[PDB]
Amino acid sequence: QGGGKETLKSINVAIKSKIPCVVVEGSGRIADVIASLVSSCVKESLLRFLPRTISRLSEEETESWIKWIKEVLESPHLLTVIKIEEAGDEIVS
Amino acid sequence: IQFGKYIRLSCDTDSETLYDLMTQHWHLKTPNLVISVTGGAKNFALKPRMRKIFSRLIYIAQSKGAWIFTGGTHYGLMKYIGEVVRDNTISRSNVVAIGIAAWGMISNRETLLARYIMDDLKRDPLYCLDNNHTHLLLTTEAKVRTQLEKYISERVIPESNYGGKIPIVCFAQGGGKETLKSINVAIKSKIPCVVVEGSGRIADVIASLVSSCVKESLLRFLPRTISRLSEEETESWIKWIKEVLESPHLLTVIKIEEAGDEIVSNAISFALYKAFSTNEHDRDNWNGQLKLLLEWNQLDLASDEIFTNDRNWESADLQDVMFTALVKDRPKFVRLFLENGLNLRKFLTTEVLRELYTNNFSSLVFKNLQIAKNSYNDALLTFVWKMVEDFRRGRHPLQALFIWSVLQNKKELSKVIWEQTRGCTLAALGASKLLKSMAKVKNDINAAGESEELANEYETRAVELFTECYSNDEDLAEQLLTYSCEAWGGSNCLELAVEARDQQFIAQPGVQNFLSKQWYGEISRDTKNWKIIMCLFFFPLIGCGFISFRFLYYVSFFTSPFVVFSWNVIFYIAFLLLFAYVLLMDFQKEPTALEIILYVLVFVLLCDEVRQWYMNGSKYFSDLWNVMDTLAIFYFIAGIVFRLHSDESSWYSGRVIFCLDYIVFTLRLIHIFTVSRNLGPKIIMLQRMMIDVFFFLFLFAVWMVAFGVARQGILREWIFRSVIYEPYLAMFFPEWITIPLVCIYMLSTNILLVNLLVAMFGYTVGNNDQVWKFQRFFLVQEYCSRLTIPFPFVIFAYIFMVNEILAWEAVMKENYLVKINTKANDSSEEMVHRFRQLDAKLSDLKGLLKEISSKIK
Amino acid sequence: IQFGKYIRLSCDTDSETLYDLMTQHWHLKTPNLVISVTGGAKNF
Ligand SMILES: CC(C)CCC[C@@H](C)[C@H]1CC[C@H]2[C@@H]3CC=C4C[C@@H](OC(=O)CCC(=O)O)CC[C@]4(C)[C@H]3CC[C@]12C
Ligand SMILES: FC(F)(F)c1ccccc1-c1cc(C(F)(F)F)c2[nH]c(C3=NOC4(CCCCC4)C3)nc2c1
Ligand SMILES: CCCCCCCCCCC
Ligand SMILES: CCCCCCCCCCC
Ligand code: NA
Ligand code: NA
Repeated sequence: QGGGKETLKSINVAIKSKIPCVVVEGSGRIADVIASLVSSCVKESLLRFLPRTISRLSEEETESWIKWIKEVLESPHLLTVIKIEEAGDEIVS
Repeated sequence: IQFGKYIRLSCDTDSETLYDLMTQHWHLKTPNLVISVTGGAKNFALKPRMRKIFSRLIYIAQSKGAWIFTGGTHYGLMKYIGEVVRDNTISRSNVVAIGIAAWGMISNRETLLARYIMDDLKRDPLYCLDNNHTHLLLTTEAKVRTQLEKYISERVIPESNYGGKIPIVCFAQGGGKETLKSINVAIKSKIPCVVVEGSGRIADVIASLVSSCVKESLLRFLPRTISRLSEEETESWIKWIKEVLESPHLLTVIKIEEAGDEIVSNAISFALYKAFSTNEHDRDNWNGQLKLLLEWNQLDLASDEIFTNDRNWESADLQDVMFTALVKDRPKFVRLFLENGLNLRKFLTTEVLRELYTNNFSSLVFKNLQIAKNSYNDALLTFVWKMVEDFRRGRHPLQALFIWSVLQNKKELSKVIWEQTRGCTLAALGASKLLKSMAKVKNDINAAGESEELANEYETRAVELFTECYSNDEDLAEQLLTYSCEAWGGSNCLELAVEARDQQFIAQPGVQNFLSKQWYGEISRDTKNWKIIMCLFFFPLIGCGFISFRFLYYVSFFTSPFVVFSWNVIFYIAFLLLFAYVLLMDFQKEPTALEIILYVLVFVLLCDEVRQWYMNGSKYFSDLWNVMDTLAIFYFIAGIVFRLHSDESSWYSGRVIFCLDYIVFTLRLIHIFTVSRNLGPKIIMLQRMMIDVFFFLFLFAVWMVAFGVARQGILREWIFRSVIYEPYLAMFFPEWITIPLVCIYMLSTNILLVNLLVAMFGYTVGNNDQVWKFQRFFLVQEYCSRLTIPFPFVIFAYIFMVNEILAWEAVMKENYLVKINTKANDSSEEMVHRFRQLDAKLSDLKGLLKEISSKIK
Repeated sequence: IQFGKYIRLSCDTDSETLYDLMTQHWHLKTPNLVISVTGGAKNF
């Protein structure tokens, strides 16, 4: 859950090195740009949830971020979302 | 002016000292300034919805201290706006309603307390001035107004809560060219924001747009307007609406779907937020947007747009933002600042607390403390009134803030700080004890009526938290009961629930099981009753495998309060059989050695009870049967000194005093039997019926005295020995007087009979499992406090006298706080979030139907 | 450590006996293993 380059990098090394599964949530910056995707329309949703992040890191680093989200949607089975609609228990289990 | 101030003006007035007229020779400045635009419309559909929107607006204007610029005429809205202003000054929740009129359109004129005539509002097109506006400045009017609002929007204040900028908002509803012109001069000259509504003509043509499709909607809401004004003026109207949609951020709509409160304060604060945000000289400023969204109650806008992890605060700068979140009573924002990080113990320094009890403690509540401390005093109130006076004359800091919120009846602010306290089932009872002391103060029924319910909310919070605590570990929750609190008030949760008469905390099965653990002592329950009694008469049955104590077994048996009480009843009967054997067979002339035994057996009955003249407070003397025990022992000792007198008239009278003392020693045994059997739901029926028969026997004795005066006055210091005694011994000429004498007895009976029947039935009138279980807990607690050692060996103890649970209770609070909110899903069962969750899904269908007509045309 | 265990390590550590450190001289093995990722965000 939540944003930052470091949590978006660690989902990649989770899915792509070997293949253990990943659970994401419905609140955060990087957590919701991968929850919205379940192109540059990646970057369209990316400045929806974290617009004040793109103003600092480079465009040669903005290209890697759209690249990074491309290697988590290659394996859509290793992604489970905890949508905000589940307003109860059972939801983590 | 007298139907109020007046100033004549032409349109080209001056250079900004008109505002300095309003603030130097006149009233105070402004943290807000609403303007209203409706024109001189004599017709106004004053719906009850429109009544709420423009009564909340005047309520907001006094909640912030605003001016209201309106046309100062007596028509419709601007007449109603004046009436809510005089309603607000009458209700006294001041507000300034400055009227802006033409001076060429008014009806009458008086130039110099001027008199104005509100004669009648006929067919003459001249306008009548309004009577309820506090100030009046006199379409001639729409430049001197618009230049003033274009002055004060730029007037930089040194206070500067909204970038300085004296917050302007334009409140617009209804139709006409004049209200559509004034929105333009609002948005385009300088840029103060505009709020529109969902009812009106011009109000809805701008509410529909959030081309000639402008004119399509324009004849939807005002078709009979276009038939009069020119097409060279219809072109300007579509032009005019084009300069309000160039700035779509300075427009907030009050949609008809918002069928509740918050809606005027939501719209003004959202319009003031965009004019702060879209200025962009403030988008880097997270702090000015916070205090703006905290002065108003916009919790959701502060959570979504200030705490995002895109802005980077780091929660140590949030100190003065938290102090104003406390003193303005913003309970949702003190919760938001702790959720996003704030060490509340670090923030609460001792000079912050004395800043809170001096400046921010209300003088009315502090007045009711003196009526509470001096009139209904307790051990907690003497602590708290001292604790208030220590701060006002200038360590558990989280409970100093919690007492501050609880004293002022801040209902939702105190429940935010209660979840931060360490001993929180004790702070809930300590609040319930404190608030029930303030609810005793009859200086104000409304203040005492809400401290009474806040006490019942904190008693229920202590019930549900301890039921959570007892269900997880019994042995840990019972340590939490007797926690000596490090001077919360110097009390347990168990003491503080029984001073407060907190019957719901005491009737709960965790507390009632703790007392049954206390009364059985180290002897377990589930053994049997007769299994313990047969170990009293048989000493070696304790060491046998016969009870279940969960030598050291013998001292744990004979110090349990069940055994000590059963011994003190068995020994009391053996005292009464010895007192009957001495009084009949013995008692010759000298104090026989068996009677010397009785002289020390009442002395150990005496020293046990002057021991109960400690823990005393003169509570013991209002028990109505415990005063019989001293007067049974004092009557015994008076019967001793009449034995040692050697006179046969005094020795025999010494026996008579002993024989009459045998009954009150047996009446005490009968009283012990009647309370221990009726321990159970009849202990409320008992001891209320027992004081009811003491009143009836008092009224029977008053009648028996008056029957003696009628008896002795009919017949022939002697009177006291004959007017009192002989009427009882009598229950052991006719002139015509029987015409009232049976009517004496028909009136003597029916006032003693009714008092007897009131005694049988008066327990019924005036929860009865909680009313019982408090009293069953009350009575058993004093005996467990009454020196649990066998009676003849009480003197051998009397003359011989001469925070990991708080961490455990904290984790039980978090499990309890989740169980509140996960049970508030029946509140979320409604269609509040469920309504447009799927209208969002068809707006996605609208969002993909964007794609269809993009290329068919 | 006292404010708990501590081990100093550089990044190129060893061949999998770090896990065998955790299970032979140390606690029990795992029927599950959750990992959490939020970074050093001081704001949450
Ligand atoms: C012929 C004489 C000398 C021997 C008869 C023995 C009784 C006079 C004694 C032994 C058993 C005693 C009883 C043992 C158990 C009962 C019920 C017991 O019930 C409770 O504990 C109250 C419940 C509560 O406190 O919650 C209170 C004491 C009492 C009345 C005692 C009253 C006097 C008793 C009957
Ligand atoms: F029994 C009882 F009420 F059902 C009872 C039931 C359960 C727990 C305690 C009691 C109880 C209550 C009181 C009282 F509430 F009244 F204080 C008692 N008082 C005595 C006395 N023993 O010696 C004295 C008698 C002879 C003269 C000197 C004093 C007093 N025993 C009590 C037991
Ligand atoms: C409520 C149980 C009462 C049992 C009384 C037993 C009396 C035992 C007397 C032994 C001499
Ligand atoms: C003077 C006698 C009047 C009639 C007395 C009857 C009263 C009965 C009371 C029974 C409780
Ligand atoms: Na009578
Ligand atoms: Na009678």
